Amino acid sequence: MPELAVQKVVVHPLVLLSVVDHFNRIGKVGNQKRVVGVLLGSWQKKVLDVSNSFAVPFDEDDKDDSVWFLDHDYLENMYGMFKKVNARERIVGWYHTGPKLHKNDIAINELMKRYCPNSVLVIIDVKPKDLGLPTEAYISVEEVHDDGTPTSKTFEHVTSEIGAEEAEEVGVEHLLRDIKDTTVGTLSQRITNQVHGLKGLNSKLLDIRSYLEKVATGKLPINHQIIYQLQDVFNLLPDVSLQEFVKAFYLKTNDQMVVVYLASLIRSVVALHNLINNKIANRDAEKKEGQE
Amino acid sequence: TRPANHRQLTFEEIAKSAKITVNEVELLVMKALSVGLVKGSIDEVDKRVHMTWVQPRVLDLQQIKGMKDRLEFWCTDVKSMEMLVEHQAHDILT
Amino acid sequence: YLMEGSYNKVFLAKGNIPAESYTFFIDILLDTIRDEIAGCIEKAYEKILFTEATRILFFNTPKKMTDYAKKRGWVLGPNNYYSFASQQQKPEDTTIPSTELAKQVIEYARQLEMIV
Repeated sequence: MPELAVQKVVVHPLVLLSVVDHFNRIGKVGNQKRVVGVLLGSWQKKVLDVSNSFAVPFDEDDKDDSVWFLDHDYLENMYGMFKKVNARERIVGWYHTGPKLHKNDIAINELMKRYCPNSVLVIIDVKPKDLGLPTEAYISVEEVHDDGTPTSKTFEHVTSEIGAEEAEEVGVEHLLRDIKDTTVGTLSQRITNQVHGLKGLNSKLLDIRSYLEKVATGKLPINHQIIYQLQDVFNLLPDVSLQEFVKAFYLKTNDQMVVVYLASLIRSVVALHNLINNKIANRDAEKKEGQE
Repeated sequence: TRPANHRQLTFEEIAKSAKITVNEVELLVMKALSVGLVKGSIDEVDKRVHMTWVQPRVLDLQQIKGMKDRLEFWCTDVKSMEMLVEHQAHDILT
Repeated sequence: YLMEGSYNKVFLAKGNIPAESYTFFIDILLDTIRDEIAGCIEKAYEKILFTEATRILFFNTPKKMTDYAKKRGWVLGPNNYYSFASQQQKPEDTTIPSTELAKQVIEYARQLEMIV
């Protein structure tokens, strides 16, 4: 929002498991379907800490977009059922099992808003495939446009991630002793971050390339806004200050080595002293290996 | 028009298309640097202007088709570099 | 003289006459000598007069020196003018390093992570 009352939406693992369990509750022949629940959580700043969620009977036509049903009475019963068990559990939004956005969503956003303003969507996936997080958070804002078109309820993206508690931490810990990820030490861990990062940039850019190629040919009406922003992108690329930048970057590297040199050197001396310690312990073990 | 590192314009190059001598052009750039249509700097002594950022404005279907291949071109740079540190680095480290 | 370019080596190719068989064969070398000399002079100067170039490459005539000022590609103004090919375009790009130095960094990491 323009309001600094929303920004970091942080979903705890048991929610993720909860929507992925809900997606198989319905999952009979009603699968292949958007399923919706309400997000319970707490928050007090630029966060929306999500903690609990429970499916709400939900149906939706598979060719229409004004034929959606959501048992809000069920909500006004359960919401109290869970309040009676934990205070401090308002309704901070509602989740929608992807795979991506539907025109219908905004409609839902106003039958959930009759409880809590600021409600957010949290698109969670039922299929691991993305390499970034399977948790995108949107808000229902509205704006005015330079083209002069009537105000709209759009959806605006806010950064997202998942966090944890000690409880959560420990349960997850326990569940990933099969797929060990701790054998990997620091240095390599961060090299992984820097290759896996390119694995992101690559596919994001790829998606923009498919879009531009989509309007140029195989027509799809142009939306001037996208192309606008897409110009700022190519002005921001680091280029025009080429020579000077070169002469500086080289220098800062030079420093970087100076300190690496020192590091590796001390490391060597210390390890070698370790070796002297082994040799002397071996001589004095050889005086014992004799004797009687 | 100038797309690249080449983003400097010379006073005597602006004046000819703006139809005014080189004593107005100074102020003229300053109104642009004010409203925001331009961000950058005047290098008055050597008669240069530094055009660092210029507001967007609508394009047509023929300019987009060039941007597509300009962006593609960048994509394969990324691909190849990722492929550079999957070999070697990823191989051993993890 | 050959290995460390010193000239006066064309002059001593007719002064090594104490054994005549030397002066018969050594003539061959004199076509490489001219080449190395012009190889350095292509970088060492930028304006000399024409008759001096005739005195340096050990020619007697102007005609020969026209042909050899045509193979290297120089112009024939009042003084024989050069073209800058010593460091025509500098190595002002560490974008060319870029990939290579990143390989190296990765390599260090391998030695600090391997199981030894």
